[PDB]
Amino acid sequence: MPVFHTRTIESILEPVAQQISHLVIMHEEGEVDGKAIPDLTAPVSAVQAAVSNLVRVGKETVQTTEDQILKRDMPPAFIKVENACTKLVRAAQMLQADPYSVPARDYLIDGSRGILSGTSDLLLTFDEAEVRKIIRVCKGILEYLTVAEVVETMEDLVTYTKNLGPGMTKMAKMIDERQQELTHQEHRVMLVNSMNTVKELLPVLISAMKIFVTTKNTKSQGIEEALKNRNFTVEKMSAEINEIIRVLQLTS
Amino acid sequence: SRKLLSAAKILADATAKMVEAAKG
Repeated sequence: MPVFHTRTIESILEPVAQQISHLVIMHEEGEVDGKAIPDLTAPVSAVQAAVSNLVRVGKETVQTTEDQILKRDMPPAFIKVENACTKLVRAAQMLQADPYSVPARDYLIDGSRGILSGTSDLLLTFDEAEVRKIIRVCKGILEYLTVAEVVETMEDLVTYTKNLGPGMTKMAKMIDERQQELTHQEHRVMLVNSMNTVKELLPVLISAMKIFVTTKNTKSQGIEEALKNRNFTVEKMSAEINEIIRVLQLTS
Repeated sequence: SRKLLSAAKILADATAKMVEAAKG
Protein backbone atom coordinates (compact mmCIF):
# COMPACT_ATOMS: atom_id res chain seq x y z
CA MET A 1 0.00 0.00 0.00
CA PRO A 2 2.87 2.52 0.51
CA VAL A 3 5.57 2.41 -2.18
CA PHE A 4 7.98 -0.51 -2.02
CA HIS A 5 11.05 0.94 -0.76
CA THR A 6 13.71 -0.79 -2.93
CA ARG A 7 13.81 -2.04 -6.50
CA THR A 8 14.18 -5.67 -5.23
CA ILE A 9 11.34 -5.43 -2.68
CA GLU A 10 9.15 -3.70 -5.29
CA SER A 11 9.74 -6.19 -8.05
CA ILE A 12 9.12 -9.13 -5.77
CA LEU A 13 5.90 -7.91 -4.20
CA GLU A 14 4.49 -5.64 -6.83
CA PRO A 15 2.92 -8.33 -9.07
CA VAL A 16 1.27 -9.85 -5.93
CA ALA A 17 0.11 -6.60 -4.38
CA GLN A 18 -1.37 -5.65 -7.78
CA GLN A 19 -3.29 -8.95 -8.27
CA ILE A 20 -4.61 -8.84 -4.66
CA SER A 21 -5.97 -5.23 -5.01
CA HIS A 22 -7.86 -6.32 -8.06
CA LEU A 23 -9.24 -9.48 -6.44
CA VAL A 24 -10.51 -7.35 -3.50
CA ILE A 25 -12.34 -4.66 -5.57
CA MET A 26 -13.92 -7.60 -7.53
CA HIS A 27 -15.46 -10.12 -5.03
CA GLU A 28 -15.10 -8.14 -1.80
CA GLU A 29 -16.01 -4.42 -2.00
CA GLY A 30 -19.44 -5.68 -3.17
CA GLU A 31 -19.41 -6.12 -6.99
CA VAL A 32 -19.10 -9.82 -8.14
CA ASP A 33 -21.52 -11.34 -5.48
CA GLY A 34 -23.06 -14.82 -6.14
CA LYS A 35 -19.81 -15.08 -8.04
CA ALA A 36 -18.02 -18.53 -8.18
CA ILE A 37 -14.32 -19.10 -7.68
CA PRO A 38 -12.78 -22.13 -9.51
CA ASP A 39 -10.86 -24.87 -7.79
CA LEU A 40 -7.63 -23.75 -6.12
CA THR A 41 -6.13 -26.98 -4.87
CA ALA A 42 -3.18 -26.98 -7.24
CA PRO A 43 -2.17 -23.27 -7.01
CA VAL A 44 -2.61 -23.35 -3.20
CA SER A 45 -0.30 -26.35 -2.86
CA ALA A 46 2.34 -24.55 -4.98
CA VAL A 47 1.96 -21.57 -2.52
CA GLN A 48 2.21 -23.97 0.41
CA ALA A 49 5.50 -25.40 -0.85
CA ALA A 50 6.89 -21.94 -1.60
CA VAL A 51 6.14 -21.10 2.08
CA SER A 52 7.88 -24.23 3.25
CA ASN A 53 10.85 -23.25 1.16
CA LEU A 54 10.78 -19.59 2.36
CA VAL A 55 10.65 -20.63 6.01
CA ARG A 56 13.43 -23.24 5.36
CA VAL A 57 15.86 -20.61 3.94
CA GLY A 58 14.80 -17.95 6.48
CA LYS A 59 15.38 -20.21 9.47
CA GLU A 60 18.94 -20.70 8.09
CA THR A 61 19.33 -16.97 7.67
CA VAL A 62 18.28 -16.69 11.35
CA GLN A 63 20.65 -19.19 12.97
CA THR A 64 23.57 -18.35 10.73
CA THR A 65 23.51 -14.62 11.25
CA GLU A 66 25.79 -12.17 13.00
CA ASP A 67 22.91 -9.61 13.21
CA GLN A 68 21.05 -9.55 16.50
CA ILE A 69 17.93 -7.67 15.43
CA LEU A 70 17.85 -10.08 12.43
CA LYS A 71 17.68 -13.06 14.86
CA ARG A 72 14.77 -11.54 16.86
CA ASP A 73 12.81 -9.77 14.11
CA MET A 74 12.60 -12.35 11.36
CA PRO A 75 10.79 -15.28 13.18
CA PRO A 76 7.41 -13.47 13.63
CA ALA A 77 7.22 -13.14 9.85
CA PHE A 78 7.56 -16.97 9.64
CA ILE A 79 4.51 -17.19 11.91
CA LYS A 80 2.65 -14.67 9.82
CA VAL A 81 3.18 -16.50 6.51
CA GLU A 82 2.43 -20.01 7.85
CA ASN A 83 -0.80 -18.74 9.39
CA ALA A 84 -1.83 -17.04 6.13
CA CYS A 85 -1.02 -20.39 4.22
CA THR A 86 -3.33 -22.20 6.66
CA LYS A 87 -6.23 -19.85 5.64
CA LEU A 88 -5.41 -20.43 1.94
CA VAL A 89 -5.63 -24.24 2.53
CA ARG A 90 -9.06 -24.04 4.29
CA ALA A 91 -10.08 -21.60 1.49
CA ALA A 92 -9.36 -24.20 -1.22
CA GLN A 93 -11.05 -27.04 0.69
CA MET A 94 -14.17 -24.98 1.19
CA LEU A 95 -14.22 -23.82 -2.49
CA GLN A 96 -13.88 -27.45 -3.59
CA ALA A 97 -17.18 -28.25 -1.87
CA ASP A 98 -18.91 -24.93 -2.67
CA PRO A 99 -17.51 -22.64 -5.42
CA TYR A 100 -19.92 -19.96 -4.12
CA SER A 101 -18.66 -20.11 -0.50
CA VAL A 102 -18.44 -16.62 0.97
CA PRO A 103 -16.34 -17.60 4.00
CA ALA A 104 -13.89 -19.23 1.59
CA ARG A 105 -13.51 -16.14 -0.53
CA ASP A 106 -12.81 -14.10 2.62
CA TYR A 107 -10.14 -16.54 3.80
CA LEU A 108 -8.53 -16.31 0.41
CA ILE A 109 -8.39 -12.52 0.63
CA ASP A 110 -6.99 -12.49 4.20
CA GLY A 111 -4.85 -15.51 3.28
CA SER A 112 -3.31 -13.62 0.30
CA ARG A 113 -3.00 -10.37 2.26
CA GLY A 114 -1.21 -12.10 5.10
CA ILE A 115 1.15 -13.72 2.56
CA LEU A 116 1.97 -10.37 1.01
CA SER A 117 2.36 -8.69 4.41
CA GLY A 118 4.38 -11.39 6.13
CA THR A 119 6.80 -11.38 3.22
CA SER A 120 6.89 -7.66 3.17
CA ASP A 121 7.91 -8.03 6.84
CA LEU A 122 10.52 -10.60 6.13
CA LEU A 123 11.99 -8.44 3.37
CA LEU A 124 11.99 -5.18 5.47
CA THR A 125 13.73 -6.99 8.29
CA PHE A 126 16.35 -8.43 5.87
CA ASP A 127 16.85 -4.90 4.37
CA GLU A 128 17.24 -3.22 7.77
CA ALA A 129 20.04 -5.75 8.40
CA GLU A 130 21.77 -4.84 5.10
CA VAL A 131 21.45 -1.14 5.89
CA ARG A 132 23.17 -1.74 9.25
CA LYS A 133 26.23 -3.16 7.39
CA ILE A 134 26.59 0.17 5.58
CA ILE A 135 26.04 2.03 8.87
CA ARG A 136 28.95 0.08 10.45
CA VAL A 137 31.30 1.20 7.64
CA CYS A 138 29.99 4.79 8.14
CA LYS A 139 30.39 4.70 11.93
CA GLY A 140 33.98 3.39 11.85
CA ILE A 141 35.02 6.10 9.44
CA LEU A 142 33.39 8.60 11.82
CA GLU A 143 35.40 6.97 14.68
CA TYR A 144 38.61 7.37 12.66
CA LEU A 145 37.89 11.01 11.89
CA THR A 146 37.90 11.47 15.70
CA VAL A 147 41.56 10.57 15.79
CA ALA A 148 42.74 13.00 12.99
CA GLU A 149 43.31 15.47 15.82
CA VAL A 150 46.23 13.33 17.11
CA VAL A 151 48.25 13.14 13.90
CA GLU A 152 51.37 15.27 14.42
CA THR A 153 54.19 13.78 12.41
CA MET A 154 54.38 13.18 8.71
CA GLU A 155 54.70 9.47 9.49
CA ASP A 156 51.43 9.37 11.45
CA LEU A 157 49.80 11.17 8.51
CA VAL A 158 51.16 8.65 6.01
CA THR A 159 49.78 5.89 8.34
CA TYR A 160 46.50 7.75 8.79
CA THR A 161 45.97 8.36 5.11
CA LYS A 162 46.63 4.62 4.39
CA ASN A 163 44.16 3.18 6.88
CA LEU A 164 41.49 5.84 5.88
CA GLY A 165 41.83 4.74 2.26
CA PRO A 166 40.08 1.38 2.12
CA GLY A 167 37.48 2.88 4.45
CA MET A 168 36.25 5.71 2.24
CA THR A 169 36.58 3.60 -0.94
CA LYS A 170 34.24 1.01 0.63
CA MET A 171 31.79 3.55 2.12
CA ALA A 172 31.56 5.14 -1.31
CA LYS A 173 30.93 1.92 -3.20
CA MET A 174 28.21 1.02 -0.70
CA ILE A 175 26.25 4.27 -0.78
CA ASP A 176 26.58 4.40 -4.54
CA GLU A 177 25.12 0.88 -5.08
CA ARG A 178 22.53 1.45 -2.30
CA GLN A 179 21.41 4.70 -3.90
CA GLN A 180 20.64 2.76 -7.14
CA GLU A 181 18.25 0.32 -5.35
CA LEU A 182 16.26 3.24 -4.02
CA THR A 183 12.78 3.94 -5.12
CA HIS A 184 12.46 7.36 -3.48
CA GLN A 185 14.22 10.04 -5.55
CA GLU A 186 14.40 12.58 -2.64
CA HIS A 187 16.45 9.84 -0.93
CA ARG A 188 18.86 8.99 -3.76
CA VAL A 189 19.51 12.75 -4.18
CA MET A 190 20.38 13.11 -0.56
CA LEU A 191 22.76 10.15 -0.36
CA VAL A 192 24.59 11.17 -3.51
CA ASN A 193 25.08 14.80 -2.67
CA SER A 194 26.39 13.73 0.74
CA MET A 195 28.77 11.22 -0.71
CA ASN A 196 29.94 13.90 -3.18
CA THR A 197 30.60 16.42 -0.38
CA VAL A 198 32.46 13.69 1.60
CA LYS A 199 34.56 12.52 -1.37
CA GLU A 200 35.69 16.00 -2.25
CA LEU A 201 36.48 16.98 1.36
CA LEU A 202 38.78 13.94 1.81
CA PRO A 203 41.76 15.62 0.04
CA VAL A 204 40.79 18.84 1.81
CA LEU A 205 41.27 16.94 5.15
CA ILE A 206 44.65 15.45 4.12
CA SER A 207 45.90 18.86 2.86
CA ALA A 208 44.72 20.49 6.18
CA MET A 209 46.57 17.91 8.31
CA LYS A 210 49.63 18.31 6.09
CA ILE A 211 49.41 22.07 6.65
CA PHE A 212 49.11 21.23 10.39
CA VAL A 213 51.93 18.72 10.74
CA THR A 214 54.11 21.24 8.83
CA THR A 215 53.62 24.23 11.21
CA LYS A 216 53.88 21.80 14.18
CA ASN A 217 57.41 20.78 13.12
CA THR A 218 58.56 24.17 11.81
CA LYS A 219 58.44 25.15 15.53
CA SER A 220 55.87 28.06 15.12
CA GLN A 221 53.85 29.75 12.24
CA GLY A 222 50.06 30.29 12.61
CA ILE A 223 49.09 26.94 14.17
CA GLU A 224 45.67 28.03 15.62
CA GLU A 225 44.57 28.83 12.15
CA ALA A 226 45.78 25.51 10.74
CA LEU A 227 44.09 23.41 13.40
CA LYS A 228 40.68 25.02 13.13
CA ASN A 229 40.50 24.54 9.46
CA ARG A 230 41.32 20.85 10.14
CA ASN A 231 38.61 20.80 12.79
CA PHE A 232 36.11 22.36 10.34
CA THR A 233 36.84 19.77 7.61
CA VAL A 234 36.44 16.97 10.18
CA GLU A 235 33.14 18.40 11.48
CA LYS A 236 31.76 18.88 7.92
CA MET A 237 32.73 15.30 7.01
CA SER A 238 31.20 13.95 10.23
CA ALA A 239 27.89 15.84 9.71
CA GLU A 240 27.61 14.63 6.14
CA ILE A 241 28.28 11.00 7.31
CA ASN A 242 25.65 11.35 9.99
CA GLU A 243 23.14 12.38 7.36
CA ILE A 244 24.09 9.41 5.17
CA ILE A 245 23.33 7.16 8.24
CA ARG A 246 20.04 8.98 8.76
CA VAL A 247 18.79 9.04 5.23
CA LEU A 248 19.72 5.31 4.86
CA GLN A 249 17.17 4.47 7.58
CA LEU A 250 14.35 6.29 5.82
CA THR A 251 11.77 4.06 4.25
CA SER A 252 8.55 6.20 4.27
CA SER B 1 22.65 -12.00 -0.26
CA ARG B 2 20.51 -14.15 -2.58
CA LYS B 3 18.85 -17.46 -1.44
CA LEU B 4 16.28 -15.69 0.77
CA LEU B 5 15.36 -13.11 -1.91
CA SER B 6 14.66 -15.86 -4.49
CA ALA B 7 12.60 -17.91 -2.01
CA ALA B 8 10.52 -14.80 -1.34
CA LYS B 9 10.10 -14.22 -5.07
CA ILE B 10 9.05 -17.78 -5.81
CA LEU B 11 6.52 -17.39 -2.99
CA ALA B 12 5.25 -14.12 -4.40
CA ASP B 13 5.04 -15.65 -7.93
CA ALA B 14 3.05 -18.55 -6.58
CA THR B 15 0.65 -16.42 -4.51
CA ALA B 16 0.00 -14.33 -7.68
CA LYS B 17 -0.49 -17.37 -9.89
CA MET B 18 -2.91 -18.62 -7.20
CA VAL B 19 -4.88 -15.34 -7.21
CA GLU B 20 -4.85 -15.35 -11.06
CA ALA B 21 -6.45 -18.79 -10.90
CA ALA B 22 -9.22 -17.32 -8.59
CA LYS B 23 -10.02 -15.09 -11.55
CA GLY B 24 -8.70 -11.56 -10.64
